[PDB]
Amino acid sequence: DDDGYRPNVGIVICNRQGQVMWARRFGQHSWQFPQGGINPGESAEQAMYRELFEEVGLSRKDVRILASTRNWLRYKLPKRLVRWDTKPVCIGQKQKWFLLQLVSGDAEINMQTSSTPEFDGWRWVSYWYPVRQVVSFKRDVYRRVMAAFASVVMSLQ
Ligand SMILES: Nc1nc2c(ncn2[C@@H]2O[C@H](COP(=O)(O)CP(=O)(O)OP(=O)(O)O)[C@@H](O)[C@H]2O)c(=O)[nH]1
Repeated sequence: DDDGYRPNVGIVICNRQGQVMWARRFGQHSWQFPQGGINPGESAEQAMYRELFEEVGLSRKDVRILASTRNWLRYKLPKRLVRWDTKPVCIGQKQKWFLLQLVSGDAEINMQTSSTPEFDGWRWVSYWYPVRQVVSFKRDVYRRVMAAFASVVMSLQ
């Protein structure tokens, strides 16, 4: 359903110590989970693996999919950030999320695989910290994502 919401996939990568991977936006001081659009003809899961390698340098063999979200979670952009006169105009995102366990070493994370790298650093953070730190208009989504994944993450410790 074309609703003004652009289809998107997000990635929560965890370890065995209750932590998730938190990535620093390239040349910036702001942080986020990896995320990116789902292309026409693509499944959310295929899009997830693609952006996992493009943004984090990890492949299918480096992770286990522990959980995912069946349904969209939507946020609307802030009115001022709405890019008017663009095609297609986008009033927010509708997102599926995947919870991945990192089963390779931390050294396999490589954020330089693309020619326009999305991030320039990363660090482990406790799994609920992103909920408090994500830009305001994403917070309801992140609350729902982490509440769905919290039990699984903790069952590894
Ligand atoms: N001041 C801040 N602005 C933010 C933050 N996160 C996102 N944004 C702003 O909102 C815009 C949309 O960010 P989104 O993450 O929803 C999708 P984005 O367009 O950034 O990804 P690309 O496909 O790589 O262009 C983005 O271009 C920034 O201007 C943040 O932590 N702080």
